[PDB]
Parts: sequence; C-alpha cells; structure tokens
Amino acid sequence: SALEQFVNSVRQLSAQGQMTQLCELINKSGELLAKNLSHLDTVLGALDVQEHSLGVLAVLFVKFSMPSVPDFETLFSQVQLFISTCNGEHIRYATDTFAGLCHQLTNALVERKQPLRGIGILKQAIDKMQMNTNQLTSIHADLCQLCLLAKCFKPALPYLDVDMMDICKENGAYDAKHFLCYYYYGGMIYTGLKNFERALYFYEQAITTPAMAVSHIMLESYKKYILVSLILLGKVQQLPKYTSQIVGRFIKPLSNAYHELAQVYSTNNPSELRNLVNKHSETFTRDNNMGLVKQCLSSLYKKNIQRLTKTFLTLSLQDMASRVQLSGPQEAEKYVLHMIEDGEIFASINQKDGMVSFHDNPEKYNNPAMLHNIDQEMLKCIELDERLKAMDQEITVNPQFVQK
Amino acid sequence: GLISARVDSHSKILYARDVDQRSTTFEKSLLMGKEFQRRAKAMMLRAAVLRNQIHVK
Amino acid sequence: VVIDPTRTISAGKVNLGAFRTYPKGYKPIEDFGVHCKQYYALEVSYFKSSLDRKLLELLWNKYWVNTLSSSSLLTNADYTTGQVFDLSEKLEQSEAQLGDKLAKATRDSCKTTIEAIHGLMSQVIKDKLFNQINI
Amino acid sequence: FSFKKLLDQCENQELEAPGGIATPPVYGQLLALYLLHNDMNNARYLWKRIPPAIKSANSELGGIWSVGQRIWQRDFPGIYTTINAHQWSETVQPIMEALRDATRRRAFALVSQAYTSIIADDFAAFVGLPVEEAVKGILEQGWQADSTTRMVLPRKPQQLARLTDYVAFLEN
Repeated sequence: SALEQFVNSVRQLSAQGQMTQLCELINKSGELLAKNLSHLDTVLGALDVQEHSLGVLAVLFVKFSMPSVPDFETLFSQVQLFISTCNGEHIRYATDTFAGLCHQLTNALVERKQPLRGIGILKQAIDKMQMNTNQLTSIHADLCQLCLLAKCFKPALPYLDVDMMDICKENGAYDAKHFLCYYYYGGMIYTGLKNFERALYFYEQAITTPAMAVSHIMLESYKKYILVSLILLGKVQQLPKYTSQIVGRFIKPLSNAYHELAQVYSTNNPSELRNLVNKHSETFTRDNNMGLVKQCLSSLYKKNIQRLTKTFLTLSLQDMASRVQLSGPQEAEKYVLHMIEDGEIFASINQKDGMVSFHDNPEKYNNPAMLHNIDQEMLKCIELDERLKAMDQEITVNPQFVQK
Repeated sequence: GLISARVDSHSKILYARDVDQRSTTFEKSLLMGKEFQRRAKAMMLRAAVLRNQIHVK
Repeated sequence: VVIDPTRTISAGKVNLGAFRTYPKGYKPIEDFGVHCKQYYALEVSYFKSSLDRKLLELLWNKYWVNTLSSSSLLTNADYTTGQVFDLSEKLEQSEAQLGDKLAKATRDSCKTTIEAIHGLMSQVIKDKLFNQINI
Repeated sequence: FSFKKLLDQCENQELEAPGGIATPPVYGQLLALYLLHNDMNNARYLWKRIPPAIKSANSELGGIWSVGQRIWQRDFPGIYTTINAHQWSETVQPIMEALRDATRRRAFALVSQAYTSIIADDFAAFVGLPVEEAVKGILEQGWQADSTTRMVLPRKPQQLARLTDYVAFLEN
C-alpha cells in the first residue's frame, strides 16, 4: 500500500527538478523499504530508468547476509544493465551510495573468487561519476584491486597514465584508506609490468601521505619502495622533507631487514647479498614479495658492468668475469648481449680476441628527433602552467581570500 | 674522480678522455626539466590531498 | 647626463649616462672614479609617439637588404651570454631572498627568451624564402 | 600491419564474457599474438590467468606456453626447434610464420648491432641455416668474410606556429 505511494511520489517528483527533496527521500530509508519490492522495480524505471533504482540496489546489497538468494547472478546481470543505462548528471547528486554499491559488488565478487566479470563494470562506473578525467574517486582503488587480484593489467592502464589533480569529496565518507589502496595497487601494477620509474613515484606518493598512527598499508608500500629504488637506482632514495613523521619513527624499526639488505647493496659484493637473502628469506617470503629480491640480485651484476664502462675502453672477457664475479667468459658474453639488447649499455663484442669495446656515443644534439622531444617537453610544461593558472584564478576569486 | 682517462687492455694504453660540453649541457638540462616536472606534479597532488583534510585517522 | 662622443662613435653604441646623487651626510668599481660613494647611477629608457613610431618604421624601411641579411643572434652573442650570466646572478639573489626579485628575474628571462626566439624565427623565415626555391 | 586490428578485437572479446572464461581458440590466439608482439609480461600474466581445467583441456596452450618459455630465456636456437615441434591449427597457423620472421629480423638486428666479428657457426645458428645464408650475407649486403676461422664482420646500418605560440606564452 505505502510502497505504491512512495513509488508514485518518486515518479512525479523526478523529471521536473526539485532535486533537494528527491535526494532527501532517497536516504530516508523506510526500515528495509519492504524488501519484497523486487519485481515492481522493473516498472519503476524505464528507458532512462530513474534514481530510485540506485536506492533499491543499495538496500538490496546492504543486508550483507546472502544478499539476493542463490539467484544473485541474475541480479548481477541487472546491475550490469544499470551501469549501461544510468546516464545523466543526476547520479552525481548522489555520490554517496554509488560508491557503496560498487564496493559491495566488488567485495561480493572477491568472496566468490571471480574477479574478472566485474572488470568492465568499473570502467563505465568511473567514467559516469567523475566530473572530469583528472579527478580521483573512491572507485579507482576498487578497480585497481579487481584488476590486480585477477591477473589483468592492461585495462587499468588508461586510469594510471593520467595525473590525479583533484579528489572528489563524495559529500562525505572517502577515508584515506581508498587513497592509500589506490596509490599502492597502482604501484604494484606498474611493478608487475616492469615500469619502475613510475612504480617508484607511486610508492613515494603512497608513503608521504599525512598520518598520525601506524597503518597496515604503509608498511607494504615502504618495504616495496626500498626494493624498487634499489632496482631502478643504485641506492635507496631519500624521502622528501614533507614525509609524515610516523614512517620515520615507528615504521622504520618495524621492518629493518630491508634496511640491512640495502646496506649490503651499498657496497658491491654479490656474495654477501646472496647470503643475506638466504638468511632473511622468511621475512621476504612472509610479505609475499618473492621475486622482487632476485631482481635486485640480478641488477647488482648489471650495475657493476655499467660501472666498468666508466674506466675501461676495451676489456677482455676473461678479465671481465673476474670483477663482477660471473664465473665464466660465456656467461659474461651472454649478460653483455642481453644488456645491449635492452639499450642499457653501449658496447660491441669482438669474438676474435674475446673483447668487449665500449663506445659511449649515444647521440649528438642536432637530430630533429631531439627537436621533437624538446617540443614535447615544451607542450607538457605549457599545459602544466595553464593548469596552474586555472587553479590559481579560482583561489583569487574565492570569497574567503578577500578578508585577509 | 681525479684522472679523466680510459684504460685499453688490448694494447695496454691509457687514453685521455675529452668531455663534449654541448652534449653534457643538453643532458643535464633535460634531466633537470624532467625532475622539475615530476616534483611539480607531486606537489600538485599534495595540494589536492591537503585541501580535503586527508590525514589517516 | 654624461655622454662619451669618441667611444660612442668608435664602438657604435651610445654612451648615455643619467646620474643623480646622494646628498651630503648619507655615507652608505674604479671605472666610476674616486667619488663612487658620493654619486650613483640610474637606468635609462626611451619612448616615442605613435606618429614618431610610424615615421621611424617607414624611414627605416629603406634598409631591406640589411633587414633580411642581418642574421641576428650571430652578432649579439656576447650580449646574450652576458645577459644569461646576469640572469644567473639575479636567480641566485632571488633564491637567497626566498630563504620581489623573482618577478624581475622572470621578466629578464622572458625578454632574453623572446629575443632568442625572434632570431630563430627570422632565420627560419629566411630559410623558407630563399633556400626552398628551384629545388 | 593488419594484426593490430585483430589484436584489439580479441582484446574487447576477452574483456567481457558470459561466465568470465572464453573459448579455447580465442585464448590461444590472444596468447600467440602476445608472444608475437614481443611483450612477455602480459603473455605470462595471461598464462597465469587461465584456469587449470581449461588449461589442461587443450594441449595447444601447452605448446604455446612452451614456445613462450623458450623465447623468455632468450635462447634463439631453441625457438626454431620448439616452434615446429607440434602441429598448429589453422586458427593459430598464420601466427607461427609471422613470429618466425620477426624473430629472424630481431636476430639479424642484434647480430648487426652488438657484434663486430662473430664465429660463423654462432651467427648461422642465430639466423637458422649454416649453408647458404653466409654467402647471402657476404654477397647481398657486402658483409666481410674470411675462411679458415670462418669469421664474418657485420656492420651496422607547421614550424612558425610553434615559435609564435612559444613567444605568446613567454610574453604573457
């Protein structure tokens, strides 16, 4: 009886404005809203559907006790249809239950261990919620987890190659957990694709978030940060001065094995590195970052070989496999060939005398390709300054910044 | 970093090394530009996150 | 105002010097002389009207050969290097101050960059006009 | 050049599925295309993604993964032996020849770039046949050769607008 009256109220209220009262009723609940609604939802919204469908789905997913009978899959399909027929800017007026619905859907998918069906949902869910493509929403950390638990990295690339510029307030909620999870899962995704120059940046952004207490997610963002910095660079980069003081007082003593690993990877000695890896294998295997330390061990040899090029112009292979400790001229030859194939080094192998000759003549700065690169850097800097000016102009006109 | 030279073990000869000033100038300028862009984007993200009162309570 | 006719004629640039002086009592480089504390220097600038600008541009218009054969930035290399050195000193002073001058440094850098790009643009235009005809 | 369209078409075919798992032929074609484009990480993660049941259902995926493992270790001679060891269906048939041609070109480029003089045996193993490609190398591209030691010596092989935009940006 009352359900029909509420449905008619939402039907007559919508499509004629009066948005404030509308969102006022959506969150008025109604003590489970007579959960047997179900079927009439189909006639509640057609074509452009309506906004009450979001509330119906949210209250259906909010019980968290075997939500929608063993036929839940069918409802899943309906949700997909919703994602393809939501449309409009009106959903932006209710950016509080949409995020909760997406989180509940992802949690349900995870607990059934099928994190591939919902990948496509959280692309149109994100695309139809953010004001612009440079806005961080709470669903980014959710897609970055869905595409990471199940091995599928490419779909998340378009949302990780952009630079976040503003964060949606979502009219409440949005704790720091989502921000940290997004900037940690993006870092892991970038590490998986062997793109370290941006994985380091992602981990650095994750670490320097303001905090007052020790969190479970910052530990496994400094632990991996050390390894990524040891792989990409020859040392653990110093954190910037504006880092939160919690990491420098409590986080560091908690995980000291990686600091010792860096200390060993401060003086060139592969034997000590392998010995410390063997000794502290339980710590490195309890945190599940197995494989990222073998990369450091392998990169030590490449670093030593690269350092060899700053002193020598032509080195015998037998003599070369005595300072890097590769134990064999053939292994040194294959390592040098692999390094050349990746462009890390500039060398040539002469098999007549078994000698490696270093050229170190990358490029003279007269090729028009370098002019194109300089033009690209020009465009990026100009765009950055334009965004800076646009951001500043809003501040200059702010009603708060005229009183002082 | 006291002697700018390179050792050739095939003939056992120490050659002098001449630095190309233009190339190192261009490389240093490009590296500085990339570093500045990275720092600018980092601080802008910081300003985005320090305005919404994100402090990990 | 003090000018040097002989050096202006020989070098090719004017020697205009505008000077005001500190009055007696206020006490707070061999080229300037021996009374460098008593007198100081000032910057010089020029202006011309709209009619004067039009007349000067139309009179200087009978210089086309030198106009499109000057190939600047190859004659003022010393001036540009000195400008960049002064830019570095001003940037260092502004950085020390931050620990305004930054606006002045930005304006000077903008002026030098504008001059350099103007020279490059004239060179590009000359190359397009002369070297791209008859294959 | 036509393979890129097939690549992204297979990509959006993979992205959504009625039950999250697609047919064996499309999985195999996508894995083979990943192997062809010399992108090893995505192929390895795709292999990790495949459920064990469908993975063991078809042996074609096993051969594709064997080829991928051979190419991951950068062991050039074994790639040619393991690519033709088994039989390939028509759906994956035009992938093997393109992959072999790409591998041959990559080996040629690597030999020409990273080597100044290489034993003819190793170069011939890299390219594929130690009979007639040596004479082809010396004659066609003029590579120097010497007998006895069997030594080859390969050798390595719209404007004003931007300026006015820069000036306008600087002046403002």
